[PDB]
Amino acid sequence: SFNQFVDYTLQDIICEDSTLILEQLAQHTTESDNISRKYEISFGKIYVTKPMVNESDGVTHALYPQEARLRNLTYSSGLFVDVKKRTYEAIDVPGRELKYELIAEESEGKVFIGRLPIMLRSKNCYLSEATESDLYKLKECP
Amino acid sequence: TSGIVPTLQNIVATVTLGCRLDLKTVALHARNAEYNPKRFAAVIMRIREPKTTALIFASGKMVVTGAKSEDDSKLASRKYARIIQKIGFAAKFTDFKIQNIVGSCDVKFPIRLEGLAFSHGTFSSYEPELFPGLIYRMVKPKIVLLIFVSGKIVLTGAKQREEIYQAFEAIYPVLSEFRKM
Amino acid sequence: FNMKLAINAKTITSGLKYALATGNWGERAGVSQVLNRYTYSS
Amino acid sequence: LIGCRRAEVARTFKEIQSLIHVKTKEFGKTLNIMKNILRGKSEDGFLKIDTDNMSGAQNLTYIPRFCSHLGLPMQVTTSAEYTAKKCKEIKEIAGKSPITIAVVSIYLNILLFQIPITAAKVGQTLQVTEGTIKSGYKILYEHRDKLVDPQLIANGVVSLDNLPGV
Amino acid sequence: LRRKTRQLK
Amino acid sequence: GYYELYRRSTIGNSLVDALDTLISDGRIEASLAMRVLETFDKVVAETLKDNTQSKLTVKGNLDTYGFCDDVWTFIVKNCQVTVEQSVISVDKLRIVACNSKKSE
Amino acid sequence: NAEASRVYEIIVESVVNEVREDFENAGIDEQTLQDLKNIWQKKLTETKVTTFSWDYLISPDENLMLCLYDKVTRTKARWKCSLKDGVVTINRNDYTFQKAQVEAEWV
Repeated sequence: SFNQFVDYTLQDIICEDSTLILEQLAQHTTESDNISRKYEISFGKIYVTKPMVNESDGVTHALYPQEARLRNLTYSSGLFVDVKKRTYEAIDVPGRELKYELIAEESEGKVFIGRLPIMLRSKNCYLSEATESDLYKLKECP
Repeated sequence: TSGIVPTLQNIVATVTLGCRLDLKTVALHARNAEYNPKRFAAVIMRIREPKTTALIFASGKMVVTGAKSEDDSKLASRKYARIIQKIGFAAKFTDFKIQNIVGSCDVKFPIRLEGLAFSHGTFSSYEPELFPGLIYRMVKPKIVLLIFVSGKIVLTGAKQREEIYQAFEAIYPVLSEFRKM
Repeated sequence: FNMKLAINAKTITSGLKYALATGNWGERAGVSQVLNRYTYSS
Repeated sequence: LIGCRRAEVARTFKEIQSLIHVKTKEFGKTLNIMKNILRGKSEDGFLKIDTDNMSGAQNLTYIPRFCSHLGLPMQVTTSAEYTAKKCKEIKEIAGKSPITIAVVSIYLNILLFQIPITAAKVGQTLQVTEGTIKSGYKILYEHRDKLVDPQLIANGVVSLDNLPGV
Repeated sequence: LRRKTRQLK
Repeated sequence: GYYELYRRSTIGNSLVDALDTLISDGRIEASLAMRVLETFDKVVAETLKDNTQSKLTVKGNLDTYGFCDDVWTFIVKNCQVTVEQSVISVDKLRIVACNSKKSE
Repeated sequence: NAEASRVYEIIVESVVNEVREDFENAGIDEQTLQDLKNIWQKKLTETKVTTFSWDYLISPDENLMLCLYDKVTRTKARWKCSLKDGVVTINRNDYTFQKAQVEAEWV
């Protein structure tokens, strides 16, 4: 269930509400400023890191479950979504239908959105690929 | 005592000419006169012999900067007022008050700035991200100091000579204790 | 507009951490429990 | 920034400006005023010894975070920390900003440990001019013996000939 | 008086 | 309306020395006079920017400088100029300059 | 300078091409344009400059320059002047340019 959730359901949740559009009306008293703006932020592919921890000073290192139990940390991994930004402009002629065009401000760009706690021995976990001697090295019971 | 006396590099003073001045005419008729009312609400002039600079306002208030000595600033204000007399205004010389005397010197040894900031923390503010010099604010006299790793000292905010000199004489023992290599 | 201020990652992080630390599943209790380590079969 | 400095965890001015859009002049003046009134409240209330917590440089606390941004191993980070500690003795670069001192120490120890990271990547990651990093490395090349940890070259993990000349 | 910005589903 | 500088140049003073003859002969009124001068100024400003390719630069010692009524005046002495090279030594040179900001 | 010669040639040609409609709107005769060009050319030729084929106060045969400035920056003594689109008349010889970097030190 956890591998299904990480591999497929996270991307589905991202894609269900990926597009976020805010239409800024012209609000023009005079016809000099008859331009309307439409700003679109869209989420793309979601990426999951290996489990990790950031300390107080900002140094981030790979976290293994033995260390997370001893230091009372959370065995989690970061989520990074691709965000593309769209800016659209249209000449606000009353009666005429608005036709938006890109101003070529299509800046895009992984952005950190949170830390998903990782189930142990799942595909994202370090212990899934570990052999018995590797588990003994990490002070994990096989 | 200290073997070196600070040397002045800028004296900022003011003069009240006591008359309303039309900045339009003084820009056109004086030689080195710059008037940009959009940029600044005064006319900037500078003359060669004292290497000073006068900011002249419409109200007749005057600012003289760039002088090395008080007599040099007095002579500069005298000649700028003479220019205003020759340009066709009744600018009577009324008062001359020197506000700022900034002078620089060199103690000729490297200084440990972090230790000085830690020790005299109530008067000092060291932020090498913004400015590479320490800002020491003496309470008596009210002289601010820019302290550097090369030993160069900038004393700023003096009204006459007997503040900057005693400020350097008081700041020398607390910098002699901090030496690098 | 600052993207670092736009996306508050603490929302996702604290929501998952709170709903897994406590049994509460929302904003259902007892969903998350401390794992029993008395015996292996336990 | 005060909260970061008090917990021995201090960030830089560029960090806070990256989050909070504030001009440098007003932020510096605000920091100075708040430091003054904090010292006044400490004197009025419980007096607190600074013991190097309001330190302007604090370049030892930037080395691990800046090495983490480059993904360096630990021994590079501790060698850079030792280099930044010994850079205080060098009077030619004592006036440099602690960000620049930390970055040139990190770059010197990257070249010492043969880590395949260019000066352009270090400058892009930590927002320091590549000319500034190159000048700092050039001015630190004459003092190679003092900056490099003697026990590292004694154990043979690194050698001084790995550093390219100028 | 017109709303400056609006949501677009 | 645009700026008025090139009347002091050779072609400009030649034209304003010729319009005064028609003023004296009763050939041109005042309104026609300054509108033909304004359109001459517009013509020289517009065709002095598009179809010329020469270059100049000056080094020297300025004696008197001034900025009022949105013009810059320079009196530079013991100055050497270079065209596009050929060098010319000038004992005294006066510069009158304006902004690219359009008036009115 | 042949470049200044063709610049002044297109000046006089554009002027006498554009003034004609003003002269016809004024109702004066078409000869008023031709003799204007003739006397303009005679005065440019007798100017003898360009070739053709047709105690602190401010108070011709003078080396001046009329130009347009983009940005002028000032330091303690040095002066950067980025002049553009000017004409020069130094030493009774006319020149035209697009850019001018003027540096002079203030005494």
